Parts: sequence; structure tokens; C-alpha cells
Amino acid sequence: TLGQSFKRYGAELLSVYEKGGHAFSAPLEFLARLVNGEHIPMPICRDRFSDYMAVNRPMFSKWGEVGELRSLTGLRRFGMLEIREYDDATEPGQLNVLLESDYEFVLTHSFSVLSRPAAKEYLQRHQKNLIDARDVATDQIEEIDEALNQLISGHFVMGEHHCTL
Amino acid sequence: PVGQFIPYSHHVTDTIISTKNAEYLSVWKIDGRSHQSASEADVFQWIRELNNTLRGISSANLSLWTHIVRRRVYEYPDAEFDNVFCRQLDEKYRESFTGYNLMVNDLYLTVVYRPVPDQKKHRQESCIKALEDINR
Repeated sequence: TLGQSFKRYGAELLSVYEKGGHAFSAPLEFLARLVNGEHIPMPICRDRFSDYMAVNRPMFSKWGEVGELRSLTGLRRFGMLEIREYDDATEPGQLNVLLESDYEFVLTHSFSVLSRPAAKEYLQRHQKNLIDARDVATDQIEEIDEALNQLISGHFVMGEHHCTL
Repeated sequence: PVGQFIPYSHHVTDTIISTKNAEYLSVWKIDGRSHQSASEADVFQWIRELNNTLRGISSANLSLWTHIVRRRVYEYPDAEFDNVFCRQLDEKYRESFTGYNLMVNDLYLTVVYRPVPDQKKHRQESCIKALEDINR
């Protein structure tokens, strides 16, 4: 389905280039840049690769401050940010500010689907919690029930998004 | 604490920001007078006139704060004029950039209400009307 939708996106399914040469594992190389930013391919083994992927070594010695990175290419440093209090507007130029972006960032958006009983529970909890707005001039008491109507129709399906940078 | 005391949480209206303890805030950007080119007797007269205006401010736990900032305004666009002649004169004047006081001062005043539910709402409406008269 995604290959149908991304036909104009130039996308490509990964993990097809597994078993190249001497049984390489294509997608874990991507997880390598999730592990430590290095391009290190990790071919298949007789071991689950969580036991060995931390080749270059991240360190969480700083308590919320900038943590460390042990590597054979040098020692690096890293820091993180989370996102909360999401504005429910959706502008078109939303995060196209990172054209230059001198941060070497990795940006992780995460989503889990809602069970529709649990989606009904979440929508009812939103309808009881957020309807008590005290003279907001931005019309926030409209989206709560329209979100329930559009999860009924299935257009505005919500889910557990979290973001990290 | 020096970052958690918890002084800005807007729960009132456009013009007014609240604190935790129902202290209420509004801000006025103030451009000033040309007293570098005005008669000093007239300046003193405007001070007295503004002071008589201040006599309309009661003592009902009201306060004013005056923050006067001097900042570098390097955010001026220093750009090409998309031609040759006026861009040439732009460069020939751009040689005159070597210093020459590129900072500007502004003036601002905060109006603060202090009080001494329905009590909070009616006190807020009192701040709203009296502050609207102040701002007018």
C-alpha cells in the first residue's frame, strides 16, 4: 500500500538488499545511524543484534545535560529535546526551516494507533478535560467534538504521537 | 526560585497576563519625546502634565515598572539594490559603516495590579476596566 502511495515520492523499501555478498543485513545499517551515527553495516549472525550493535558507545553520564559518545572515529557529544504542548494548527511550511540546520540532527516522530474503544475513551477524556477553556480567542472548543466526528468518519484518526530531536 | 516563581501564565485576556497569585500584568511600548530638540520649559511642563495624569492613578496596590533598553539593531537589512547605480551609491555609503553608534534605545512600561473564583473574576474585570481607562 505504501509503495502504491509513494509512487510519486521516489521511495524504496529497505531490507531487500539483505544477503548481499556474505549475508549483509540492509536495514540495520540504518539502525546504525540510530545507534551511533556511523555508517557501519551489521551483517547477520547467530546472535540478536541488540547484543552487539553498540559498536561506538553512547554514554548518559550527564543527567539531562549533554551526554557523551565513545567512538573509534573520535569522541562526540549529543543533546536532546522533546516536544509537548502541540499547536493543533497545521501550517504548510511546518518544519522546512532546517534547510541549513547546522546541528547534525536526528529527528524522531513516533505514532501508535488507537484501539477504537481506547480512541473513544481518549476522545471522551479530551471532551471532558479540554472543553473548559476560559474565553480563548483561538476557537479550541470546536476541534474536540469535530475530532470525534471525524474519527467516526475515519478521516482525523488520532494516535499516540511523540517527538524527539 | 529564580526561574520558577512562576511569574508568567496567561489566563486573563489579550492585554493582561496573570501570575500564580493573581497578579496582573500589561505592557506599553513607549516611544518618547524629542527633548534633544525641545524647549526644556516645555519638557518640564510635559513632566508636570504627565504627573497630573499620574494623579489619576490610585493607590489600590497598583505599580508601574519602566524598562528602558539599549540594544544593537544589526537586524537592519544591508542588501543590494538590484541594480548597478543605486547599488554603487549604496556601497559608497556602506563604506561609512565603520562604527557610528549602531544601537537604539526604547522605552517600555508595565502596569501591575496586585489584589490587596468569582473574587478573581471580578477583580480581573476591575483591572480590565481600570486598565482600559489607563491605556486610553
